[PDB]
Amino acid sequence: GSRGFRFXPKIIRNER
Repeated sequence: GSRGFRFXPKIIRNER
C-alpha cells in the first residue's frame, strides 16, 4: 500500500 522508508525517529513499511 505504498508508503515505506526509514525515517530516524520514525519508520514506515507496507511493501504494498
